[PDB]
Amino acid sequence: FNGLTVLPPLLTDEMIAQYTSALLAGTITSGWTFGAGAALQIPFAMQMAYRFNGIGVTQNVLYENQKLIANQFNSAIGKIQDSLSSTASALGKLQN
Amino acid sequence: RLQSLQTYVTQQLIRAAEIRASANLAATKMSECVLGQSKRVDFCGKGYH
Amino acid sequence: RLQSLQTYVTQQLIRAAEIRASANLAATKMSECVLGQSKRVDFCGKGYHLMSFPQSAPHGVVFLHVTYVPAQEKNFTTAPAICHDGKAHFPREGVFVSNGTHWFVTQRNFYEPQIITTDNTFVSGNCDVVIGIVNNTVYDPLQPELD
Amino acid sequence: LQYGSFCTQLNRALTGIAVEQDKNTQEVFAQVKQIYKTPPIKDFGGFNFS
Amino acid sequence: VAYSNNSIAIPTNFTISVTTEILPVSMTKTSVDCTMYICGDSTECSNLL
Repeated sequence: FNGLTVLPPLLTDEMIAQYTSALLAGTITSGWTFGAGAALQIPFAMQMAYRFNGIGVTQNVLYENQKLIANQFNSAIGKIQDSLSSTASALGKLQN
Repeated sequence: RLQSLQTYVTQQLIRAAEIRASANLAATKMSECVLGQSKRVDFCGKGYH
Repeated sequence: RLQSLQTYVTQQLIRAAEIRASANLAATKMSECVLGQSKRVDFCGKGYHLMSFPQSAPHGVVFLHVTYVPAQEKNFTTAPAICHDGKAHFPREGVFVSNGTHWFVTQRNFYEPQIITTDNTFVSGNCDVVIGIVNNTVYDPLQPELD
Repeated sequence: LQYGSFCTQLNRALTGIAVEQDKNTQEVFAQVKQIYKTPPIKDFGGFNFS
Repeated sequence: VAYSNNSIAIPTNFTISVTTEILPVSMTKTSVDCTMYICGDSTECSNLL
């Protein structure tokens, strides 16, 4: 009010969520291919097998353990809700 | 008042350079961690990314 | 006049730090994109990086980045493995693909279909565990080389 | 007005910061030319993204 | 994206693309004789400075 103003950002939080949504959908439908060219579909377990090769693990180690690997991923995403809903100091870097 | 305002704008420029450095790192993690699989150790979390 | 000169020198110090960040990034692209081949996504242009050439500019550098971009995609049916003989087969390199009738193995980034053989594949375990596995022949070249 | 350029200089600086906030956000989030939709059948091999 | 549990897209050709990236490396080196800026060779101003 003392000659001081806040200008709005160009992108809305809705538009940031739409970009973020496109980045998720690209990665889960097409792996890294949308990062370099057109999005090429690949099955998701088939993409996780390429990720296991990328860390020197043989892709049969994914396919033979696929349900366990999916459960460990699903359980670890549950811990993100539990952590963020419980904590007060993770987002301290943004609140600062 | 001018001294106060020069001080504010100088803190803001120094603070904006920290946010630019942070956003450059974020944009690089968007390319290398979300749009790729990084082999760079501890760039995309702990363990093999 | 002294307040004016302090204002100038402070803005020059802050501006110099942006140039130093930009120059450190330019030096890093000279190392990782001109002197090597980077596997870092988007670090040396868009596409898969082949090489970069530097060109000198006034107070700057231009990198001409050469990339490979995949261009004319076709849909295929695909499987994680082939069931052959109770044995589950996986590709050593590449991926199993079907043209709608015949199964092949191809490299991942350029369609070059090959007959699925014990040279292209490795075996691990059996048909019980792999989700989405398909029944097919896997050729062995040693058998007809003897016969 | 006896102080000359100091206000125009301070406003140019704050305007430059404000334009950089949009650039920063654009370089982080505008990394795709296409808005990808996720398929209506979520058959991702047992991995759950909801 | 035309996603399913058994569909893959594979490129049958490529393009070789060349893109330009421009980076600032330096700025012009500007010195000031601060006494000559403030005082313009007035000894009277130089003694005050």
